[PDB]
Amino acid sequence: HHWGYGKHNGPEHWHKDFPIAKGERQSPVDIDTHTAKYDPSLKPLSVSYDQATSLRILNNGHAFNVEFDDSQDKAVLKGGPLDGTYRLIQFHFHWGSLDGQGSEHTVDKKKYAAELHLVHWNTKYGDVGKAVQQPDGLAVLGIFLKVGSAKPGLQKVVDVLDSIKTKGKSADFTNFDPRGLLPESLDYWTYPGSLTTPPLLECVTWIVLKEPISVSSEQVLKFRKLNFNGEGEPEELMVDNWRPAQPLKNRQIKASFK
Ligand SMILES: NS(=O)(=O)c1ccc(C(=O)NCc2cc(F)ccc2F)cc1
Ligand SMILES: [Hg+2]
Ligand SMILES: [Zn+2]
Repeated sequence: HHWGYGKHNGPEHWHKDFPIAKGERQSPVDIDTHTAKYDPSLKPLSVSYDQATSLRILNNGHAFNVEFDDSQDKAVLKGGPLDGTYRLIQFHFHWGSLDGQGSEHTVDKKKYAAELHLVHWNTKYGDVGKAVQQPDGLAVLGIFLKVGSAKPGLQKVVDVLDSIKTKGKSADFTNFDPRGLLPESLDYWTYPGSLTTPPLLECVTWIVLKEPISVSSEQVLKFRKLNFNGEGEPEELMVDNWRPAQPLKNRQIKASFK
């Protein structure tokens, strides 16, 4: 039926309805530190989030998205391996049922407890809908989450979850500052890929930060109390909403640091 992360409609089944699943530039992939090419020409990243306007938070089955007003250049991504301005539209997480799993990308086969995806679209295309038809339409800033000390900036997201427990719920989520979710350093790995959920369109330039952010056990625990199901249906806990790594094929992972 509609895809999911279940035994019967999971990642291994995705190819039946989305043929692109066995494509050439699918994501996520495993980051092998000893094979990534140090590309000195890669420019530094430019993250401008001071005029960011968060609007809503919703549980769409699969995961929960915090949406941003992208009608103007309020929160943008420039620099690095990118050419042109990219507007932040939404961010979401992928997590597991246990701390030792949850991330989509792995570093040398190592899984993190979760992974934050900050989704941006290429402004030259006009709207996100057009962006997804171009090979360089999207830019997703990936940030790993490891369990340790609590991340203050993540607390606002954690407290509102009780109100979007099931599929289809949403709640006003204004004045959220995404800068509170960035680590100290902006060192990154970059490679050409795709969305990690159906439609699995190969329209993404991936930028994975080297430094992970740390969150408390109680913070990620509250993520795990969300539901895949809508109100009134049997309860199915929202966990392990991650796609396993894919073959790199004819692709090069470039590092911005030595
Ligand atoms: N985990 S990830 O960063 O790769 C990712 C980011 C965004 C989306 C998304 O916006 N879905 C909607 C959507 C995307 C399309 F490409 C076409 C239609 C559509 F509704 C999906 C996956
Ligand atoms: Hg595309
Ligand atoms: Zn994602």
